[PDB]
Amino acid sequence: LTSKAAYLLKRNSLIEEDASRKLGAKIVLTNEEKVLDDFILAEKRKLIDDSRLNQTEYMPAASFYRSKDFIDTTFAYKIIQDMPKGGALHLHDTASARIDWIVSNATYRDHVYMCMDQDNFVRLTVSGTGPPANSGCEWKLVETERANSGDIAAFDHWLKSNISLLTTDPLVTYPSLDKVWGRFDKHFSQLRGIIYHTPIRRDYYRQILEEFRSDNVQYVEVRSSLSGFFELDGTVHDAEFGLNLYKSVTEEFQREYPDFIGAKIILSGLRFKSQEEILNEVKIAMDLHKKYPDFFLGYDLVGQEDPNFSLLHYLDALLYPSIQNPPYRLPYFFHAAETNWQETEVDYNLADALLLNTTRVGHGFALIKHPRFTELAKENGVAVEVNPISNQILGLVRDVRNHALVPLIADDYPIVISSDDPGAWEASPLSHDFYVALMDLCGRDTALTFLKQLALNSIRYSAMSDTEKVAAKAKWTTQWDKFVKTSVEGLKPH
Amino acid sequence: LTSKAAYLLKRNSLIEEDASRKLGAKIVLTNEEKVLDDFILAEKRKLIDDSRLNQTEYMPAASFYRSKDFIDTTFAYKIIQDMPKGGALHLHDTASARIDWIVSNATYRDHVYMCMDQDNFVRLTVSGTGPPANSGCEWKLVETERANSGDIAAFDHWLKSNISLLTTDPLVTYPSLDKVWGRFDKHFSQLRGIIYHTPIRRDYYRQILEEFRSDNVQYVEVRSSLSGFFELDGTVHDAEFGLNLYKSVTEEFQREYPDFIGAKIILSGLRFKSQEEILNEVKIAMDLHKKYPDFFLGYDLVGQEDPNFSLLHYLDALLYPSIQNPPYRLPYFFHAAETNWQETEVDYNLADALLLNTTRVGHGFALIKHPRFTELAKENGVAVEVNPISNQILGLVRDVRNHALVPLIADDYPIVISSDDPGAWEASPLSHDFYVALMDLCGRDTALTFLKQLALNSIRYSAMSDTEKVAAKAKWTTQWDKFVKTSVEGLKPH
Ligand SMILES: *[C@@H]1O[C@H](CO)[C@@H](O[C@@H]2O[C@H](CO)[C@@H](O[C@@H]3O[C@H](CO[C@H]4O[C@H](CO)[C@@H](O)[C@H](O)[C@@H]4O)[C@@H](O)[C@H](O)[C@@H]3O)[C@H](O)[C@H]2NC(C)=O)[C@H](O)[C@H]1NC(C)=O
Ligand SMILES: *[C@@H]1O[C@H](CO)[C@@H](O[C@@H]2O[C@H](CO)[C@@H](O[C@@H]3O[C@H](CO[C@H]4O[C@H](CO)[C@@H](O)[C@H](O)[C@@H]4O)[C@@H](O)[C@H](O)[C@@H]3O)[C@H](O)[C@H]2NC(C)=O)[C@H](O)[C@H]1NC(C)=O
Ligand SMILES: O=P(O)(O)OC[C@H]1O[C@@H](n2cnc3c2N=CNC[C@H]3O)C[C@@H]1O
Ligand SMILES: O=P(O)(O)OC[C@H]1O[C@@H](n2cnc3c2N=CNC[C@H]3O)C[C@@H]1O
Ligand SMILES: *[C@@H]1O[C@H](CO)[C@@H](O)[C@H](O)[C@H]1NC(C)=O
Ligand SMILES: *[C@@H]1O[C@H](CO)[C@@H](O)[C@H](O)[C@H]1NC(C)=O
Ligand SMILES: *[C@@H]1O[C@H](CO)[C@@H](O)[C@H](O)[C@H]1NC(C)=O
Ligand SMILES: *[C@@H]1O[C@H](CO)[C@@H](O)[C@H](O)[C@H]1NC(C)=O
Ligand SMILES: *[C@@H]1O[C@H](CO)[C@@H](O)[C@H](O)[C@H]1NC(C)=O
Ligand SMILES: *[C@@H]1O[C@H](CO)[C@@H](O)[C@H](O)[C@H]1NC(C)=O
Ligand SMILES: [Zn+2]
Ligand SMILES: [Zn+2]
Repeated sequence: LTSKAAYLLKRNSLIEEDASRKLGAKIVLTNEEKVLDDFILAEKRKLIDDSRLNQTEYMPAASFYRSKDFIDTTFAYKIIQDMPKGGALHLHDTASARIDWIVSNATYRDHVYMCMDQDNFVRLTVSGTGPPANSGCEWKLVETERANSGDIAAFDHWLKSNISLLTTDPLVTYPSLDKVWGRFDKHFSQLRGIIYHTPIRRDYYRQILEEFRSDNVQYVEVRSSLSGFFELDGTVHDAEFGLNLYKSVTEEFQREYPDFIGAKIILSGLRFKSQEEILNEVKIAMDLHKKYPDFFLGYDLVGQEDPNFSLLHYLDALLYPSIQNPPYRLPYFFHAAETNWQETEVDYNLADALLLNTTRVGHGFALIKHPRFTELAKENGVAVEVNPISNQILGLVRDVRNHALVPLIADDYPIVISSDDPGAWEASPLSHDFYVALMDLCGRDTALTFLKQLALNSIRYSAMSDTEKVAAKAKWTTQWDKFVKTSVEGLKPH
Repeated sequence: LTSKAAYLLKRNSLIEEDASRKLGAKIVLTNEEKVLDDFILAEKRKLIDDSRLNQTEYMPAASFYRSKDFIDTTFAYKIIQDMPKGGALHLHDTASARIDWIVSNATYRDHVYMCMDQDNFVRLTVSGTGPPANSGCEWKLVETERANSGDIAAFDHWLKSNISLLTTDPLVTYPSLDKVWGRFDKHFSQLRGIIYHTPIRRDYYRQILEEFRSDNVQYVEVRSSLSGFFELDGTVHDAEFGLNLYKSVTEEFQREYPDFIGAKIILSGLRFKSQEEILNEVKIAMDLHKKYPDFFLGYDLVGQEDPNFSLLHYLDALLYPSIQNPPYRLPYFFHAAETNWQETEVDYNLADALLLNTTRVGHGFALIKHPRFTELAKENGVAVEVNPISNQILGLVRDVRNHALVPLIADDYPIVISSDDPGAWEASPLSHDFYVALMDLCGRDTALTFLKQLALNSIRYSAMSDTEKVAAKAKWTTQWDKFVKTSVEGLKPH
């Protein structure tokens, strides 16, 4: 043995020790799985080596506006499309389906009005008793404008363009945190008036289920405000009504597609409402969790985190369930530390989130900056929902390889991958975020064990009961074996 | 007590446990030091809270081209200028002094020629025996063109402008890794011909000591190729000549300024040379370390890391000292993992860097992505040299708050702060990098304990002997006490 050879053995041991601690390093692959892993690794290495050695841009790490088409022209992305990714655990209902369906289906119904608002954005609303009661905008019947356009396709494309966040590059058109959050909030107010109409809302939820199933996702946990669904006559429904609407649509979908696992609902409130309102919503969530223990999961506070209220500001509301006699455990799913800041109100939300026994943490972008918080969350088994494309578009990081959670992936932290609002910025339900995770959030030697671990984590860290987890894993295993067999036989020689 | 009061006690305990683990958390401040700490924290909190709550840009995290003037108009920057920061441990000699001195002093000497190359960049060289022998460029004598300008200040300002990296915003003008590294290499090649002329090189090194002393830095460790210094007659000197030139200038400076601590030299070679040449340089470094054991520190490899050779490619050279009989310990100061890549050749340099017993690691941007490497290096006491402004300008991260080493700082990792090439992009010797470290690399509750720990680390992790470290800390303690007492008397009422 040479002194050089002893050095090489020590280097091999050290590199093996470091690489054995990443997410999915304990996954064992079959020979067919290894066929798929080599297929994926080959294209990933081609891209990395071309970018590094030829000193050219690494497209998977660029802005989603610029890389989306490139991603759609790769073989690995088709592989990821076909892969059963398990469950999407972090979704917002009003942005989880295509704008395309809102344009081609919803704005063709009667009593749908459009207008151009003070900021030169299109607003859509439904009014059954004549034009909308807000005359500050000049409301037109959508059918009349579509007819007078002379080109229905051009009209529909302009409508989709005036609603989407991906019509231009957000990193160029809205190049600050404030500007992109302005565009994002404007999107939600553009669709508020039409997407809360009960028939449209029900059909939209069905569209969510269909699109996620067709993208080979079998389970979704959705955040929803759940109340305010309205009728043509002005009747406005409560949170229990929305919950049951979703529940029956879900049960119908399940009977129609036995391969599907299901869907569950988390109630969401807004980070800028009064404490009285948030306490009301917490009591409502208590009643909903009591009465629908198997469909309703818990409560969350959403909206932009930097300029709005902290969790500590709502402590009296969030502590209300626990001060009962006997105490009530209302599960929480807090968004926390979606921020670049350090030792401020926003990232110290993490402290509150762990002390309130949160089931999962959304984003957790500043978690890596808090060693004790990271240890405590790992000890408690608190998984982090990661939405890479979301974090890029909403101004947390430019290069996805700079994502704050990459080190935590490399040290086997419990995480899941999701798309926050895929419909708002035209991403596939889960395939685009999985491709970005594969290309940016792990290294040159990691392809399939990582993705398979993500799929497994989305079941293990779901809010399902243990019986439900066992059944869900069985359904997902059936699909995964089907996918492996089909992809290998389409790729390997006979 | 109350469920709310018990919650608040547990929250306080958890938050202070998290915060007690950061760099400098064990620093005890005197009352005067606390005056300065409150002064700095007040401005820092004003900026952070203004940016967060008024939803405006956080200037300290913007591109250095845009924030430098803003920094120069802050009170905290004056405090940081006056603070004795200890030692600058990571510098490159040809970019450690102002371009202004090259323009106003070096290009006023005889036999200095200028030309415009094919990419419209000015090249400066010295030729004593007639115009330069390269006919690919059309060389003009600098004195005549300066005379024909008619506005000497305008000519000299254009000359500095054609050389600096901060004349335009690098993040805009060279918006990729390849583009900015092309500009950086071009900068060094612009000055190659004039800065290796022996009289100019000696005076330039003297200027380095003067500028770093005036920025209240008492100790510098400089990386240098040390060879190739030439005379007007064509004579080219070896590495020992450069070493002794530097040594005599340093000793003269020390005699003239007893408050100064001193300077030491690390030999640097380029990451794209043959294994044979790098082995020669290792032999030269071995001889220099044997013969000048207190002025010469060791060896390093420099140049852009992504497209050039790995440390493993040079293993035979780098292992040569240890296979001697008896084995020779040649200290190493490797640049390592200055990269966004993961599980590639570039970041696995860290493994080799650690197995070669490196004293410190330059940049180490990918270290956090390797949990075992981070543990091993922390155990071995291997400090990481952090150069925030350099890492922003050379394309590793855009928002300084996303810098990969912020978490390691938050967990008390041994690190030092330096400026890589402060002269190339018009930064102060060390104050600007300290300001950025204060404003971006630590949280809202950290000002002075962090800076004081950085200063102490630059002595603890210097390559000085133990006796030298004791003397250096005494000298620095004198300066620090003077600085504190003077600043407090200038800020507090009588
Ligand atoms: C988050 O989760 C926490 C951990 O589950 C929750 O704290 C738990 O809250 C329950 C219900 O309020 C408490 O259970 C009660 O405990 C006491 C007896 O406990 C101790 O009593 C003495 C004092 O040390 C000691 O002699 C005993 O051996 C016990 O150690 C009784 O009053 C009740 O019968 C009841 O069982 C738990 O004590 C408490 N656990 C912890 C670890 O604090 C917390 O409420 C959750 N927070 C939120 C916001 O949901
Ligand atoms: C980086 O630093 C490392 C630690 O300082 C260096 O490794 C050291 O290398 C030296 C020189 O080759 C070794 O010293 C020799 O050691 C052996 C005896 O060592 C062991 O022998 C048996 C084997 O297990 C065991 O029973 C003994 O107890 C000893 O532990 C003898 O041949 C000589 O007397 C001589 O002292 C060190 O042992 C070795 N240290 C370690 C921890 O491995 C390394 O070479 C440096 N690398 C570079 C590139 O500079
Ligand atoms: O109309 P709704 O109340 O059903 O939803 C609309 C509201 O959702 C919020 N939201 C949706 N995706 C997210 C949200 N907030 C915080 N972090 C990022 C992301 O996770 C904001 C919007 O105003
Ligand atoms: O040898 P010279 O002094 O004539 O040229 C100086 C040479 O140093 C290298 N360098 C200078 N600053 C750095 C360098 N390398 C890599 N990381 C970033 C930074 O730390 C490249 C240059 O060509
Ligand atoms: C770099 O580009 C050339 C084409 O000019 C190609 O042959 C080569 O494979 C590329 N390098 C890598 C590592 O892909
Ligand atoms: C929209 O979809 C529903 C089913 O959800 C369908 O019945 C209806 O015909 C569609 N509407 C339009 C206008 O295409
Ligand atoms: C929306 O449409 C108006 C009118 O056509 C146009 O001027 C404007 O730029 C569009 N806005 C967006 C955000 O696409
Ligand atoms: C926001 O700006 C106003 C000036 O319009 C200033 O008075 C206020 O203090 C700022 N907010 C913060 C938190 O500094
Ligand atoms: C250098 O000067 C020329 C004109 O004198 C100008 O066109 C060129 O852009 C300048 N280059 C830089 C890098 O400043
Ligand atoms: C340049 O500076 C050196 C000392 O650093 C000094 O001796 C010399 O006179 C200066 N040269 C010019 C041309 O000003
Ligand atoms: Zn979300
Ligand atoms: Zn350097």
